[PDB]
Amino acid sequence: ACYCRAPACIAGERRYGTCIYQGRLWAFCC
Repeated sequence: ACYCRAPACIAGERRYGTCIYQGRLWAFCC
């Protein structure tokens, strides 16, 4: 499952681009 996270994905997850959330650049993590 994928979630938008800060400041980076939690280890074990892989990043698939970024997500602008509340106007902030976060990581899209699955």
